[PDB]
Amino acid sequence: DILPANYVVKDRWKVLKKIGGGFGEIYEAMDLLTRENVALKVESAQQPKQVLKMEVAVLKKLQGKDHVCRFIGCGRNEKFNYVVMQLQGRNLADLRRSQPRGTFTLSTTLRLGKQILESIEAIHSVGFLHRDIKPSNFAMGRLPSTYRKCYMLDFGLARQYTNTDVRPPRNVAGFRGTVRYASVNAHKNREMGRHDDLWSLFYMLVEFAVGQLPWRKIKDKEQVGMIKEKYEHRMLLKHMPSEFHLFLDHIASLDYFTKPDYQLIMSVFENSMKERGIAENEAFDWEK
Ligand SMILES: CC(C)(O)C#Cc1ccc2[nH]c3c(c2c1)-c1nc(N)ncc1CCC3
Ligand code: NA
Ligand code: NA
Ligand code: NA
Repeated sequence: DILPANYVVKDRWKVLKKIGGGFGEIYEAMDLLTRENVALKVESAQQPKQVLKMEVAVLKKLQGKDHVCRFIGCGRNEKFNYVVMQLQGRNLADLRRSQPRGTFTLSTTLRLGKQILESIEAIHSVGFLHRDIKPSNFAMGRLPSTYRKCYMLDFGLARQYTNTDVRPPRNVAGFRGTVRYASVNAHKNREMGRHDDLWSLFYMLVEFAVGQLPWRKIKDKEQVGMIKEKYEHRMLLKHMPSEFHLFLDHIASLDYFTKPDYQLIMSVFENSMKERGIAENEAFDWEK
């Protein structure tokens, strides 16, 4: 599936360059019909664990939500599976690292948190957990209408948590997401819930504002789990707005079964902005 420059998919999508890879590969391609560039994500037709089909189903389920890429097309063929979707821009991990001290201002952090919370509530509203919420899976828009909006990417680790509602949890479930942002529950092999996506958001926002997490330099997953289990998470909030204590206590109180109080978390962000005079139309840090 290493497609050369000027390769053309279904007589419509002309590959320009590889822009991601691993699971599968991601290409920037030109849509020969609509004449915009698009993101073209491919999965080898021989690779054993085939998840691109569920990624498409979640992406279709989310069409019409904010912070979701447009679905453009998909196809299954003898060599690879693919999905074509709206192309987005810079991801939040790269944007954070390009900041002079590797931190965002509280204005950018809080306003990003509002959008990421909206994204998470959206995928949960269609019956799925993301299970890999992290800053490289959010990308800012690249159009006049979208450049102040971030977009949720990569449903490859998603799991449906409804049956037809809340699905019976497995007694012990394997963890396969990203260690740095994973909740304690994910580390302890508990079946993941909506609250564990919100834990990842909590950790992301602390890292945005403080610039690091205490276990960042430990790559042993089991060690990181024990560190998080023992860590006094209120220490994470020493230089955060005090409303974040509300967010921490809420998600700490949740189990697999209980619907999060997304509105409570949104009000943490909204109240934090009001206390500080932060306005929704402020420049983001990367805007010059
Ligand atoms: C189908 C779905 C929703 O599950 C997915 C996914 C997806 C997984 C991995 C990815 N890596 C990159 C991207 C990406 C997307 C990416 N995607 C888009 N649309 N624009 C720009 C980029 C930036 C280049 C890096
Ligand atoms: Na043109
Ligand atoms: Na861009
Ligand atoms: Na965009």
